[PDB]
Amino acid sequence: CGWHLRDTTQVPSTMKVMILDSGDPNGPLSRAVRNQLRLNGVELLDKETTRKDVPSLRLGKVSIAKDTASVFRNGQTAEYQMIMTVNATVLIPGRDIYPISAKVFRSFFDNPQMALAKDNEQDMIVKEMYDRAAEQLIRKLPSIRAADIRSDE
Amino acid sequence: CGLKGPLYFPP
Amino acid sequence: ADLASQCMLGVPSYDRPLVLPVTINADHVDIMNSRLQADEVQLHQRTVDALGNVHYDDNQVILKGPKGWANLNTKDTNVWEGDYQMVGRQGRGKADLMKQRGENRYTILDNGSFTSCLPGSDTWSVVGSEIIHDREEQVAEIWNARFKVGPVPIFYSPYLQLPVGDKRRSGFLIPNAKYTTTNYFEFYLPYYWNIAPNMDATITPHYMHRRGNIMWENEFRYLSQAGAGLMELDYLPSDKVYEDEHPNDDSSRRWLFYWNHSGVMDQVWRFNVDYTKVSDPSYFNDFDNKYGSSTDGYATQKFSVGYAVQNFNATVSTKQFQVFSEQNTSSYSAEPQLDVNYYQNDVGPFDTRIYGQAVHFVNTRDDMPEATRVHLEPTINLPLSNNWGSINTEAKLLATHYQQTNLDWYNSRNTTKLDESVNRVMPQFKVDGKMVFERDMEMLAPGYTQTLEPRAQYLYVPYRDQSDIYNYDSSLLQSDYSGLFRDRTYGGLDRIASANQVTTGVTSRIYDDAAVERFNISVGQIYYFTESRTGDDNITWENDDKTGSLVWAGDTYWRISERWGLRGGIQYDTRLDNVATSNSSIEYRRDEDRLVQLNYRYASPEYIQATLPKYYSTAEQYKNGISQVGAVASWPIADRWSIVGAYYYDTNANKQADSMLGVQYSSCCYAIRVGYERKLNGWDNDKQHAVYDNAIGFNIELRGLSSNYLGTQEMLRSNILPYQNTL
Repeated sequence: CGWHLRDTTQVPSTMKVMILDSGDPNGPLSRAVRNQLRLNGVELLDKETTRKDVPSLRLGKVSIAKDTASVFRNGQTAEYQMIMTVNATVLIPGRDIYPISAKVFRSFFDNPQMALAKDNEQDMIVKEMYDRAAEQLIRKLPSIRAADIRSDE
Repeated sequence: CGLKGPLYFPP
Repeated sequence: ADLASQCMLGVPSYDRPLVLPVTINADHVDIMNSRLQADEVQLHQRTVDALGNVHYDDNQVILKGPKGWANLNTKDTNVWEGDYQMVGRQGRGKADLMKQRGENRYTILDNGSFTSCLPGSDTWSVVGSEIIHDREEQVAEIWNARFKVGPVPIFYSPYLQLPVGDKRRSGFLIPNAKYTTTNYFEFYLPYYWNIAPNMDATITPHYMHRRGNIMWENEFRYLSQAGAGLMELDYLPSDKVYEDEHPNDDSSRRWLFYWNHSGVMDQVWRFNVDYTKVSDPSYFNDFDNKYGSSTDGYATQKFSVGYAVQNFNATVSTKQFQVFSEQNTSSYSAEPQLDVNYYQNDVGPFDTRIYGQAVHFVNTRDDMPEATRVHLEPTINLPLSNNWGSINTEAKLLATHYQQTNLDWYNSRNTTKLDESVNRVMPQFKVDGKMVFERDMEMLAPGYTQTLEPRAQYLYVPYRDQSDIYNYDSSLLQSDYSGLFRDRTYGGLDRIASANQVTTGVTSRIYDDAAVERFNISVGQIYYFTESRTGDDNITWENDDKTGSLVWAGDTYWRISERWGLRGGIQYDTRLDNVATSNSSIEYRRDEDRLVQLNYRYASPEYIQATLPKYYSTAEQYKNGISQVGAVASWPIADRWSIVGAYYYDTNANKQADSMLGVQYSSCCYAIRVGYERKLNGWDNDKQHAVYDNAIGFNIELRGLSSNYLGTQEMLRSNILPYQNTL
């Protein structure tokens, strides 16, 4: 085999306590990032805390684009592709900042005679895309602890 | 001739 | 070497420290930021004359010519018969008398001329009886202005302004033109109105030769406490093309209204608008536009207002649609919809959430059902976790009430009949468990690691016959790999399918010695223990299969380097006997300027039959599904040409879907762009084949006057199948 159960946590032990900073703290990306961080056992602190020893995740620009990805033989849309891009950064206190990003792709068929149903399906898809963006940012945290140790060595 | 740009809050 | 560097080689730097003390040097001439040099100077007390090879330089201009004069107290100056060259900025020119006034602010030129072209490279120039460069307003003002390309004047006016910086200014923008099969020759002439720092407008007459009239295009943009937005009102008073195809009608006006807004205010109030409306179904097939497209079967009309805080949100919205096709005139709207969510974590070990909705459904047709629906959804969950795995358990109640109205017409046509009052209550139960195994790679490279991530989920939702509820908002969802783990088969609340199934799936990931994810692959399936039913199960399939492993999906991503990326996914459904849909793409991208992407999209004929309106399986334009190959590229030739292009091809038809080709030549002094597109733009019913529209578009720009500086990324998104970056 060589396979074994994962020995460490998904989040670095130096990031067990951290500050989640956002321009939209009540928004849908912020909620997905709050939810993943708590599910990984992270205890979050408020932005204006006295704890200047703990790292911060600073959420930045979110973009969502919806584009025609396929057409039928009359040139009408067959499929839309939705792309979400999230930019964020991690500050390790008294050390450098590490930029991170997530990118999520989803597609769906259009239907002009179920247009309201398709708009509800688009809201459904966008909610799921924030969970994938939140998972992707948390999977990038071990790389930041590696970049931190490499900047030290 | 004129010239366009990004919007910003006064001042 | 890069174009910004080529242009800077023709632009003076400043050779001295930025800054009073005064120095005079001579045989018995060099004088000192501001410096004067000459063969001869005469000084009086305060003024100087200067003569012979007079040269003056400064923090913003070089001046040269036969004779100089200045007043030393005011720094007022005259240079006759001279030429000038800006410092740290690209402009230069000649004048019969060049004057500095208002303590360096105003530079006046009698019989002047001006260009941003580098020395000897004299492509274009302004000439006037007078020119004034004003450094505080960032403007050149010209009287009896002639605009020359080479030695010949293209244009004249009694007065002109050029903006010569980056500060905004009202007036005409540089025009553009195109030739299209749809309108013949077309011309656009934007006027820009700078209303305030936080809002502006553009008024653009758009001439179309085929129609013999001007469309007026009006854009308004704003920034506010409530958010930022854009409104566009495009209006054509009459249309000689439309008035032949629709000859009996009262008036041939064409119009578009668009409004978009987004904003969050005081961190808690959320505002959104996404509104389009047009005079007729044909609008986006006739008129090329920034917002709609010929690819679109309806215009969307949405408003929402929401209050959101960390543990609660409430949103009121409307959702209306204008549908272009004549094939069905019915369309449902939400008027309004109210959504509410409440959250409470650590309720003992459990986390709690409540979702609530109230919606009123209205139709464009007088004879269609109308309803009010109210929905309430309490959820309780117990998350458990380890280093190496986790398990989540949820329970929900799916309580819904309908009041349905206007049923007499629909109940005359159908044997299954709608009910004026409907309650549906369903318990949902879910269990969702994950593990993570790790392995050291001996084989690929030192320090690499592989992860193996198995998931399994059980879902139970009981059967409720829903055939007495009309379907207002439930579309069948597409089962991608993440979609294997949804609790819903449909997109709304009017169909909830019974569930008795285990989803299983596995992901593997490869991590390098920097702990960056290089690759992943995902595979999974849904195994159904009982048939997933709604009681309105009128969907049509190739097989009578109901239970077992019916749905498969997979997904992969390889980040081959920081320049190369491979993505792809597949959906297979045993009820189609076939691959339902697939897509893949490979991309190389070195820069914004330098990329190539190949992409493929598949959706089977059986998938169209199972999931789209029933006439799509009969209409030759829809019937065959999708099998589309696409190539997109951008590359620079020398440092001055950008070539951009896209080709998209239907592999069943052996016919082109879209083709775009864009060439931009970029000098220091100007740029030119030519863009071609040929697109599918409708169907000919009388001959049973596709219609194509061609467009050739010409854009031209001045350079060196502003920070604006190879056109690649704008061209890549001009076409009906626009570029998305897949690295």
